[PDB]
Amino acid sequence: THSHGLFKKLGIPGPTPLPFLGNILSYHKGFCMFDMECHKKYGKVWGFYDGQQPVLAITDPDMIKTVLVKECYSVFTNRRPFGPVGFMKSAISIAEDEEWKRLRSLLSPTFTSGKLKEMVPIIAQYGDVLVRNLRREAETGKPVTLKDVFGAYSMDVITSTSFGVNIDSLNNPQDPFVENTKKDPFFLSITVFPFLIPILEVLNICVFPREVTNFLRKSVKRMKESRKHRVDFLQLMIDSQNHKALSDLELVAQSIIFIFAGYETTSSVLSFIMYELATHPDVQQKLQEEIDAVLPNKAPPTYDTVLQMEYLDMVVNETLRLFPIAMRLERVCKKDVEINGMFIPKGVVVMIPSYALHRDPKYWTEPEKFLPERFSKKNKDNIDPYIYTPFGSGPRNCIGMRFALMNMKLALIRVLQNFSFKPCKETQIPLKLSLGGLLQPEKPVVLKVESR
Amino acid sequence: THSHGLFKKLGIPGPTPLPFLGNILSYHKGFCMFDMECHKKYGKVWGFYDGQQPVLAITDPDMIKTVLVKECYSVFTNRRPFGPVGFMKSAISIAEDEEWKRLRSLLSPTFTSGKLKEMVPIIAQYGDVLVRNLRREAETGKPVTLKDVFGAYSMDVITSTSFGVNIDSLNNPQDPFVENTKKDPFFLSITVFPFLIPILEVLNICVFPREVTNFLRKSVKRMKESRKHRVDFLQLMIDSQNHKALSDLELVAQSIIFIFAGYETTSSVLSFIMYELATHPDVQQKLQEEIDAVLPNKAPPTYDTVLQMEYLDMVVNETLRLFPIAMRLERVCKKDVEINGMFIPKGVVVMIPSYALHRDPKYWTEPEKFLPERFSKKNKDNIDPYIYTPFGSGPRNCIGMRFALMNMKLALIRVLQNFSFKPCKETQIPLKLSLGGLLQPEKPVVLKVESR
Ligand code: HEM
Ligand code: HEM
Repeated sequence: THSHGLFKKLGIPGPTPLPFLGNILSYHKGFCMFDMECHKKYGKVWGFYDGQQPVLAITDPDMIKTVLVKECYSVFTNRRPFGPVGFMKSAISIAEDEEWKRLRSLLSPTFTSGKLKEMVPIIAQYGDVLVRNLRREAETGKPVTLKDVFGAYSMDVITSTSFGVNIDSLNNPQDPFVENTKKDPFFLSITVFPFLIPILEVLNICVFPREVTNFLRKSVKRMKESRKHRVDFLQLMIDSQNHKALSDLELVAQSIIFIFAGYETTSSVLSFIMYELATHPDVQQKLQEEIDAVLPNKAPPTYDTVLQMEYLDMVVNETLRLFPIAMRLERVCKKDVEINGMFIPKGVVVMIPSYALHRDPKYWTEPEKFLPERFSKKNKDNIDPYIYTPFGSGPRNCIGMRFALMNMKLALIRVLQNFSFKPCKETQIPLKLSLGGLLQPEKPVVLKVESR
Repeated sequence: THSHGLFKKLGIPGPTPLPFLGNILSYHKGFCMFDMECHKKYGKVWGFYDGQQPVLAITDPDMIKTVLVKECYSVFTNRRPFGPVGFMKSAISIAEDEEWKRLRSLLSPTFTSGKLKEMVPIIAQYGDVLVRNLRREAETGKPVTLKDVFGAYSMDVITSTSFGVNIDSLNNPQDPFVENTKKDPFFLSITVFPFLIPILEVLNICVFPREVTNFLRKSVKRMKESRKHRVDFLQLMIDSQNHKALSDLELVAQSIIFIFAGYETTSSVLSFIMYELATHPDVQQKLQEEIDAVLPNKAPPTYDTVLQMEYLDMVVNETLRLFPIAMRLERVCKKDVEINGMFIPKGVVVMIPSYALHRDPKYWTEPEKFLPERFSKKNKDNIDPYIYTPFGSGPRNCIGMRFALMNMKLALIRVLQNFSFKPCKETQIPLKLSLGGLLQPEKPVVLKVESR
């Protein structure tokens, strides 16, 4: 109990921490359940301890605005340091202070709307590939695992948009990439034993499978040498090094982040969306009518076409409210500060419980209900942008927010143009969330697929 | 050999490091001998590795000026982090960045000439006490250990000027203070195992004898409560908390630093000075003549009197050239920079080899000779202030430089007013330096003392 007396010294409520462990035993219900219990019990501000690390949760939109936007460069610049990282410390989502600001500025032009519209014809090709794989498992006439067909699509999209490697992941069990790209009782121990991280670093024990990273460092340098080109993420970073220019090892670190970003997140949300569309056939029918109205006759989706669909944007936003895959937003307090009326000491991790704020009765009518009409152009104005934060906010929000929304909507249009999705006897209704550290279904979502 | 390829990648020469160990095996001759060998062999700039930590040594006065003075606040602000520190991280000599700048500004008024002249009558009382203890061991008629009588004087001076505790350390074997204040195969292991420092911190293993610190935290709070006052270091810090105000635990951290500063450093240099005066009776006679001229008839020394003696200042400066007790000046490179023509990467410890620069034939005639006339008002102008740095330089130099010079000279005047010092059969001539990490004699200095 070295630092376990900080929150009661500041008059901040919270759960009573145990020695060494802190409040990590309260994670037996999960990250999200623990935050909703504390928010319902302690109010707008409370504190807890991840081992010996003090964490302060805030729910006031003005205070959230000050942390994420106002005092981002001055006070709340970085996220919590995590376990044996290794060379991936040069990744943008992990880098800190000026090292991050240099990487953020070197990668911001990559995600502009100009580069994004140039990627529409690429990620539309795999939308047709996704329809092909779905047409097979539909005539199979038995429940289909969504995270597999969506995971393949998300893997095909991210490898083509970042390396130009066009594969059929579901039908090619092992093109090298597919396998290497296809690749807790340890993070909990790291949280209770944070002093062991320097030991794992000097032992080169990288959490990343060290038996994979080298495969990309040579694959990238092969593509560097071998390079009618081109519109992939690698090229936009190759043309950038032509602040201070990037490094070749820094180049590989950002490539790995975009994959874990463009894979698990895209496929998970797409699975949550299709679960809600299957469990609400009225919403699925209305969405298919808007798709057929904007794209008559199964016309191919375009950049300007995707942005025109309002109900599609309403369906995506509502699923992200129920399932914000990040769960929490976190910032480290770099110095003794005093924001919006309260004093924040140095070293405290300021956390925004995004999952709990998205299901708070103070801001949402029937929080557990899936109601896309919350985000209609009539009701969207009564939604605080610092309560609904699926992509974060401020200078360090999701840099691939526009790419994620465009990639998911392009798949949703091509999928719903040809198929309807019904629950199966195997479908878990209602959907239970994973008890662990990730925001994923307890049971993988399986649904019945029928051709239109 | 993780980072052992940095200096050859930058084209910087230096000794070839061994895996894990680096160049620490070359310390078998000592810090100072290793620096003089590298300076004679590699030139003005070289690099080595303390384990895995890269260290770059510089000898150019313009480059030294840029590190210590010009880019102090921007680039070179802190010193190397060292081993399990504990609560003493709040000490000024250990604090970093704004935490140090707040402590440096809160302790700068303590060492002004106004506070220093107010301490002359206090540390002159123990000058008479030092004459008394010397008069006994002189009539003993046998060699006298200088570091004991000087250590007692230095201990009596620092406890009275920082807590008002007036004791006779040599004749009181244990007033609590004396003992508690009287209080490597481990620093070497920490250098090779720097990842174990977080382990020693969570185990509360403080290198400082944890069985002593608590004695001061309650002694200070006793003096806080019990307090015709007063001119001690504690009061100047008590009146300061009446930036952001100091803390009571921060108060104890600075108190421990001033003791280790005002004890071992004052007594060691005083012993080096009396060794040179004994081995050079001509210098000792000329110094006694200047003392008797400025202070006729064994008159008591005053503040204005000490500053008038030029040859005394020449004797002190020349001994500090031969024996700069700090040995090295060190600064951590906070960011990628490019000083005076060369690029310095982030994380590199920039080191100024003070001992090697003080004995360099490029700037000193007969470097091994003790010649006080180097600092006469005629020859003092040809001495580069960034080659002769016994107290460092810049915004983070020795904050107690004026106190150290005044305290040592006050003892030298009262000692030389009554006694002359001759070598004994036990006196080590010439004096060998300690083979370890400290700058102290190999054998404790013993001399024959005779009353005038
Ligand atoms: C449904 C999909 C996604 C969601 C909901 C999402 C959400 C988020 C959130 C909440 C953050 C943290 C924001 C903050 O802390 O304020 C974040 C960070 C980030 N995201 Fe995403 N993301 C998604 C997909 C992607 C994709 C596809 C990419 C890249 C291709 C990406 C790249 C990043 C990066 C690089 C960061 C860190 C930015 C930085 O540290 O400067 N994300 N994302
Ligand atoms: C012969 C006696 C002394 C010598 C030769 C000496 C020398 C030095 C040197 C070389 C430094 C490092 C400067 C740098 O890195 O640029 C230093 C730092 C320091 N010294 Fe001394 N010193 C002596 C006595 C004292 C005394 C008596 C005190 C206090 C009563 C003291 C307090 C300090 C402090 C606090 C620092 C660190 C300053 C900071 O980090 O801001 N020293 N000293």
